[PDB]
Amino acid sequence: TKKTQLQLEHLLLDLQMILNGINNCKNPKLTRMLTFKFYMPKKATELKHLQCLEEELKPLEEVLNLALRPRDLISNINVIVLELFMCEYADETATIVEFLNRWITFCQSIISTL
Ligand SMILES: *SCCON[C@@H](C(=O)O)c1c[nH]c2ccccc12
Repeated sequence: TKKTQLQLEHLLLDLQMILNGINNCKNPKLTRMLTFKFYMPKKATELKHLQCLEEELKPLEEVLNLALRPRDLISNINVIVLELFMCEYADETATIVEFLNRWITFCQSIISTL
């Protein structure tokens, strides 16, 4: 359980650092990046639901590469998810910002239980 918490936390910082680098951009730039839509998960309250994130990693990276990072934090996160059930996506897509916040919440919400 100890190692889990530490992986989740590392996943947490990874996502927050991406969001931090994002929310620090110039507006016009952030504006374009905010045009790209990400698929959100229907449910997401158990570790098993990290499957939705893993599938959205290549896209995330793809949107990011157009713009931290070189390309290590995405791989940091992937490794975590691959180390930490049909994945169903929600109707309406979202912004890279809302995509991070949604998983940051998820991480914090799992850390709250253990
Ligand atoms: S967080 C905003 C920084 O992103 N980079 C933009 C830029 O270099 O001006 C930029 C340009 N094209 C894209 C495409 C997708 C995301 C950001 C982009």
